[PDB]
Amino acid sequence: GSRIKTLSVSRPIIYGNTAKKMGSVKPPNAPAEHTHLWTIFVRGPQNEDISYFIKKVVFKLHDTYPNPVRSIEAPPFELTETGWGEFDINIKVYFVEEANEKVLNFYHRLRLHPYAAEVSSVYFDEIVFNEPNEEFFKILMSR
Amino acid sequence: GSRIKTLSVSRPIIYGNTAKKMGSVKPPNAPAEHTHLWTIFVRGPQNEDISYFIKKVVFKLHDTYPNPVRSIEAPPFELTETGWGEFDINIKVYFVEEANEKVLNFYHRLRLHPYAAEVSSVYFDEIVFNEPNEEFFKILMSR
Amino acid sequence: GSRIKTLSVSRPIIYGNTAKKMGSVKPPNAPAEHTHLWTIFVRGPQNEDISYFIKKVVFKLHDTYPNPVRSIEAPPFELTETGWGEFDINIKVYFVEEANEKVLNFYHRLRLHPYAAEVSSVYFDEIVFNEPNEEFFKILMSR
Amino acid sequence: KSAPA
Amino acid sequence: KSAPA
Amino acid sequence: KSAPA
Repeated sequence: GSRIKTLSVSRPIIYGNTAKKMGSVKPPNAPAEHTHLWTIFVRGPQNEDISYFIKKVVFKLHDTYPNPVRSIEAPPFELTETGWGEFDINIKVYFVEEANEKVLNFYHRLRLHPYAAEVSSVYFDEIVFNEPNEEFFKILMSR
Repeated sequence: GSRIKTLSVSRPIIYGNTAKKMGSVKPPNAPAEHTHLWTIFVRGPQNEDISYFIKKVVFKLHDTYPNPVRSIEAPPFELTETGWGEFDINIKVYFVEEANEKVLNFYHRLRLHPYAAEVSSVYFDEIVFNEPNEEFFKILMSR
Repeated sequence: GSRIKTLSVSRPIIYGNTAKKMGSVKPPNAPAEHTHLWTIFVRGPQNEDISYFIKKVVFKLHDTYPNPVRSIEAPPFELTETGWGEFDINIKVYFVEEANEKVLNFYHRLRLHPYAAEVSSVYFDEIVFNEPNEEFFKILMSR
Repeated sequence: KSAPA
Repeated sequence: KSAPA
Repeated sequence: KSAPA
């Protein structure tokens, strides 16, 4: 059988954080109370390029970080920080201009505590694009 | 996890019409009361070929057109007409013989009135094929 | 619009059996009461390779067959037998180690009776993989 | 069928 | 298991 | 924000 339905296109996406408890010697000029080194990221599977449809990713850190709104406008869409605590990060994904799409809003709790060495908290989901316009569909299908 | 579900394959499809109000000088032998030139179509994104799975498209025009059942049996699956009014068009998409599929029936209201120069009314959806047979699936996957 | 949803990947799959009533002369050392030759299988469309994600297929035959648990650990994932009766076959599909997936369990009634020469009973469905891990997704996308 | 706006 | 029709 | 376990 055949039917008409609304067009959708999905793009797999990997996001979250890795982390490590720092040793006795800490990186120079890291605040003395910071205990961990960590990295929050949005990336493609197998580290394939995602900048063909993502223009920039904005990570809102906890207010204890200076300039907590951290805008990453070229790949890799990640940032590395030191710190002492776990907290929620609002991740704002902005698509290329052609998408004509509003921001994609989501949230990730920074994981630092060990498992029940390196820890990670990583999700492997997908972004579904509802009714993409013809030009954006062309861009999405180019990779 | 893994599960068995029914197989489906989807093909994006663009359809609708463009239109233009004609000037002071009209094309030769266009009826004097006709005011607009228009084009109804079914096409692929980026104008890719769709005839590998669509055999023909039949546009049923309003009864004010002579021979209103207009069968287009080779790409581009479109037709251009002049006229004076907006009306509903039943679009009948017939798939290649291998699909073993019944007709795909849908409807488009011809748009001539300006926006709120050229006007258009175009939809970018997708055709879902339910349980395609192995030979048709081969044809669908060739492009 | 855009939203995050869980990642899934689907793989089309063809399974079932062909069968033929044997003639007056039967294959040597086929049991005298056996009347039909048949083949149960799990395969890819157009007979494409599926062993890149399926490690082995186990067919549990009726207890009237010796060693009824028949493990096929290399393609083609099929077996041919003679026999006299129709019965249900539990088909166990095991995925490659990287999938980290439990067995895929399904059932097929062996068809020998003619249509309402060769008979067949074949289904063309798809396997949906829910939340595949990054390494398995890499394997699934390689073909 | 009606003449457009 | 039953002999076919 | 709380120090980890």
